[PDB]
Parts: sequence; structure tokens; C-alpha cells
Amino acid sequence: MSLKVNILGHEFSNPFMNAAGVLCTTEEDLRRMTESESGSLIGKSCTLAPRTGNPEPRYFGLPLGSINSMGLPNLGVDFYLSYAAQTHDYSRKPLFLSMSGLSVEESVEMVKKLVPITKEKGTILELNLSCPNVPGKPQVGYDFDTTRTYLQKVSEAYGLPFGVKMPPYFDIAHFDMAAAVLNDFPLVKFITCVNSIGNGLVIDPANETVVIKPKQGFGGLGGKYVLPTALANVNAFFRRCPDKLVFGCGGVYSGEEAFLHILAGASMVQVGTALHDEGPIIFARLNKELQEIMTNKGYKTLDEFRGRVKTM
Amino acid sequence: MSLKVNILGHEFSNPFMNAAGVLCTTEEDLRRMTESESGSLIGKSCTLAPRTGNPEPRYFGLPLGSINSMGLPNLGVDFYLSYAAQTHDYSRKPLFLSMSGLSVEESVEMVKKLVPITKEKGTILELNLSCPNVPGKPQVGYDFDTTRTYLQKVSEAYGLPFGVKMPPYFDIAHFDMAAAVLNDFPLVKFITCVNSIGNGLVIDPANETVVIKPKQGFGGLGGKYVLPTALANVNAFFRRCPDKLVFGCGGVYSGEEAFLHILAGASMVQVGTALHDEGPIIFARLNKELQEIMTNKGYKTLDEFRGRVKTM
Ligand SMILES: Cc1cc2c(cc1C)N(C[C@H](O)[C@H](O)[C@H](O)COP(=O)(O)O)c1[nH]c(=O)[nH]c(=O)c1N2
Ligand SMILES: Cc1cc2c(cc1C)N(C[C@H](O)[C@H](O)[C@H](O)COP(=O)(O)O)c1[nH]c(=O)[nH]c(=O)c1N2
Ligand SMILES: O=S([O-])[O-]
Ligand SMILES: O=S([O-])[O-]
Repeated sequence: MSLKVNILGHEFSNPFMNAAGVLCTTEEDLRRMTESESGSLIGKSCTLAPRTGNPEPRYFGLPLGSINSMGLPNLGVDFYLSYAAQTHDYSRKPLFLSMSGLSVEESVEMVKKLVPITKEKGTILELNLSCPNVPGKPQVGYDFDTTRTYLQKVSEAYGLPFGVKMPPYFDIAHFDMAAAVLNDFPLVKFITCVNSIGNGLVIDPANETVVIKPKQGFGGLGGKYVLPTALANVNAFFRRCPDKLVFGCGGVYSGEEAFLHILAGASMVQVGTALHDEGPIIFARLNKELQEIMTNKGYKTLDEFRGRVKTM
Repeated sequence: MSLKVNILGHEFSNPFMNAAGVLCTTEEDLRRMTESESGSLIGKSCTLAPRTGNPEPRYFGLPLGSINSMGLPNLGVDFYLSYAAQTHDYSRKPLFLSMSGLSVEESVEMVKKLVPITKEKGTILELNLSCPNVPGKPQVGYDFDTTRTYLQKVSEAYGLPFGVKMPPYFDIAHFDMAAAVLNDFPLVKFITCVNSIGNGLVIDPANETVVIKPKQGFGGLGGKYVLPTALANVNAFFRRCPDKLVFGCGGVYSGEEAFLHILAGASMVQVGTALHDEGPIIFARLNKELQEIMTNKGYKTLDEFRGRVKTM
């Protein structure tokens, strides 16, 4: 039996990795992800210059998941590039970097710097088009003309296969429109579905007060809230973008959810809120739980069921 | 304490009503809603001609809520108009009708027929701009040009105060753009936030099959999944549309969720999934639970705390 995944020119020991933003901001974070049983890892969504992010409190754990408005705290693109070029142990597992420049001009500058490091080390880019927690910066993926510009300019500047972190869509017409844009960019080799369900609001009934400080309490939702949305997006793009991979992100707490993501079409499975809750030991648990389901169903590889969800 | 709501010249006993679609399709359904302890009720979103809706199975109750793709099964506009004109007991409570024509032309033809009945009986219109379960009909509310056309044509054709059932938004820019359109239409006196989180996907791990038949398993999500989204939408439009009321819909199972909706800005509070699960006896419980919270907090009326959620 094998959890192995062969994509983007690498063997991954298993399909599991962190969701961008979780356990991946500092060198220590990235060390712990590398030492974990995860198949891969991804660096915190970064900007050209460092950021400290939004004021506190900006994260609140919930019974059904999480709400956050972190505000893209990151050590700046040079930190993550240097991590990728010098620090990361590629013999352990491949490395992704998430990049979230807050303009096309910023993104172009950042990805340009990545080119030599991708060529030398094999570092993979996930372009973030969906951060919902930066004041005054709308989610790029909800504007298809803006999305087209980003993909055009990053395709030109970077010139190598890369992936995109998409916001969740909730409308068939939007799946169609998103896919039409994505399918015009052959360098987009993977689509990560999904980022947080944006701009939710949690209120404490006792003190009648919102639970996070930024944006009048409005924050991105993760965890159990998002699983059906995440599965839908995965499957919608799996079908609409057959020349691309899909990575699943959203609501994974166990082997069962991972199994569903993969059945829906996911090549890799990212873990955010649950990883925030449980720490990197979760990857060992997820590997075991997924294998148990496969054992019970008589599956020996992921390929026996990836993208084989049945309809009526 | 008093649960009363006084809007559009009517006295409502309490803020509670069914969400459009739940317990409101047939005469018997509407009788049961009228006989319940609810403050009001709304008829099933109707079309000019009857519809049988989508094939089966099209509804699935979930641990955390519901997924459906009913497909606007309805007895046609004449049935609901005739209910509103002849059958409904207005001494029990006021009546809303939801209308969901699948074209602006259809919606116009429908609302014109309602005009005499509103004038005579006080029947209130909720225009549905958000149904996510009709194949080939995207949610109007996610296209601001189309939304503007509907509001223009319905305002002109109906010529009386009405409300709109909006899809959930997940982006600050969309709140702004939606509000800008709504604020150009003075006859829009209330905004119901929110309709289902559109186009989620639930998969059964045992048989590796989606749980509903229409649209390859894609259906609207209700229940615990939607509470933070609903609260966010309620509060965003409460602040952006001061000339209008906001009605809350989404994730209400208890007086506590009702209290949060009202604290966020809601005038009426609609109950979908929980009502589908428990039956109309739920309304007796919700009144009791909200009364308890107000008593504990020393709130004499809903007006003392409506829209007074605290931020940091
Ligand atoms: C604390 C924290 C921080 C971030 C996030 C989440 C959380 C919880 N998310 C969203 C994340 O990548 C993921 O898409 C969602 O959390 C959904 O997955 P889960 O349901 O949480 O597993 C996120 N996404 C991204 O692309 N870049 C980022 O920097 C962040 N930051
Ligand atoms: C079976 C069923 C049928 C419908 C719905 C839901 C369900 C469960 N919903 C959506 C509903 O009005 C409501 O917006 C959502 O269900 C969210 O509220 P809850 O979280 O379920 O209370 C719905 N909404 C609407 O405006 N017109 C309709 O005809 C229907 N039909
Ligand atoms: O960094 S994001 O979570 O705001
Ligand atoms: O009628 S709606 O529930 O699809």
C-alpha cells in the first residue's frame, strides 16, 4: 500500500501538506513542517517587504473551525527565497512558496526573484489570488479581468509552471468564468481550492462583542464550516480544467475528509485549521487514518479512487 | 419583555418567520405556519407557471445543516396570490410572498398581479434574487448590472414597498457594490440576508457517491454552516443601507442565534433548516429562548439592542 503522489515531477510520500498561513511563517515553523510526516509544505503567503499583520486579537478558534484576520504577517519575500535556496532539505520533501503581492507590480517583482531558485532547487510557486483579510484589498479571484492580468503578467515574468490559490465560488456561472480564465494560461498547472470563506462574522452573546479586532470583526472562516464548499470547488475545477491539477484545501480533520477531497479530484490535500489546533503530529495521524480507509475498501494506491466520485 | 416588531405599519408579535422554501409550498404548509407561534410567514418562492422542480433525491439533512437542490417546486403565482387574497388569516399574522421569476419579464408579470392584493390585504413582497438550484439560472445577486435591471423593472411595475432575498457575499467590495445598487431603489425597504451558501457538495464516503441527484451533487447549504456568513451579511447591509431594514436568515436553531442576528441588525429572523428538522413547534421554543436572553440582559425591547453589536 502507498500514499505516494507523482505530480509536478516529484514523488510525494503522501498527499498531505499545510495550508498556506499555518505553521509556515518562521524558519522554526518550516523546520517543524519539514520534520513532520507531511508529504510537502508551503511557506506563508509573502509580500515584497515584511509585514507584522493586523492588531490583536486576530485569530479565534471555534467549535466548528476558525475565524481569522491575520493580515499577511510575513518575513518578506527575501526570507522565503533564502529559506528555499539554502535552508530547506529537499531530500525530505518538495517545497512550495505562497506569494501574495498586493498588486500585479509587486507580484511580478516577487516571482521574478523566484525564477533562479525554482531552476536550481525545484521550489514550486502557489500564487495567492484570494487573501480576504487585508483592508482595502479585494479578493483578486472575484474579479475575472484582474485575475486575467495577474495570470498574464506572472506567466510572462515567471515563465515556469505554477499554481493558484483561489477563493471559493458559490455559483455555476462563476465556476465557468473562473475556468475560462484559468484555461487560457497553460503555465497554471495546479489550482488550490479553496481559501477561507471570506468576511464571516462571529459574535460573543455574553458580551455582545465581535471576537476579532480587525475589520469590525470580519474574518476568514476555516474548518468544518468550509468542507462542502471546498469539495464543490475541487470537483468543479477538476472537471472544468482537465489539463490542470487540483489541490484540495478546506475542512480536513481526519482521513475521512482527505478521502473525500481525493475522491472529488484532489492531488494534494492541505490542512489549515486542524493543523493549527493539533500541531504537526496531525500528519502522522492523517496518514494512518487514510491508510485505514483504503485498507477497509481494498485500495492499494490513491490512483484507485482519485477523481472517481460517483454521481446519480 | 416585548418581542414585538413594528414595520411597514404592521405589528408583528415576535421577529420569527419561516425562511422561504421551508413549510410554505402547499395550502396545508401555510396553514401550519399560520397556526404556529411565528410572528409571520412567507410563501414558497413562486414562478408564473407551476414547477415540479428537480429530480430525486434533492434534499439531505446533515449533522451541521442541510443541502438541497429542490429546483423551485411551486404551485404557480396564481395559487399564492389566491392564498394571499382569500385564504390567509391576517388577524393571526402578516403574510409575505416570495417571488422568483427566472427572467426579469417573468418577475414583472408576477409582481403586477400582486399589486391589488398588497393594497387590499397588506401582503408583502420578497423578491428572490438568489436561488442557486435552477440549472442554467445563475444567482442574479452576483451580477450587479442584472440586479439593477430587476430592481428597476420591479420597482416600476410593483410601485409599492418590497424587499429582496440576497445571496451571501464574501468580499468587502461586493458589500459596497451590492449596497450601492440597493441604495438607488427607495422602494426596497428590506434586505433579507442570506439565502443558501450556493453550490456546496456532500459526498458519502461509504458508497463514494454524492447525496443529491441534480447538478452532479451540487446544492445550497443551510444550517450551522451559514451562521457567521449570515451575521456578516446582516451587519454589513445594516450599516451600509440605513434607509432600509435588514432581515436575518441563516443558522438559527435557538434564541441565542436569533439574539445574535438582531444584535447584528435584523428586524425579522427567518428559520429554514432548523424548522425543516423540528417542525413549526420550533417557534414556541424560539420565542421562549429569546425572551429568556432579553430578561437576563435587562433588554425591554428588541429596539434597545438591534444593530448594537460591539466592535473592538
Ligand atoms: C491562521 C491562518 C492563516 C492563514 C489562513 C488560514 C488560517 C487559519 N489562510 C487560509 C488557509 O490557507 C486555508 O485556505 C483555510 O484555512 C481553509 O482550510 P482549513 O479548513 O482551515 O483546513 C491563508 N491562506 C493563504 O493562501 N495564505 C495565508 O497566508 C493564509 N493565512
Ligand atoms: C428545503 C429548502 C428549500 C428552500 C430553501 C432552503 C431549504 C432548506 N431556501 C433557502 C432558505 O430560504 C434559507 O435562505 C437557507 O436555508 C438558510 O437559512 P437556514 O440556515 O437554513 O435557516 C430557499 N430560499 C428562497 O429564497 N426561496 C426558496 O424557495 C428556498 N427553498
Ligand atoms: O494572513 S491572512 O490570514 O490574513
Ligand atoms: O427551490 S430551491 O430550494 O431550489
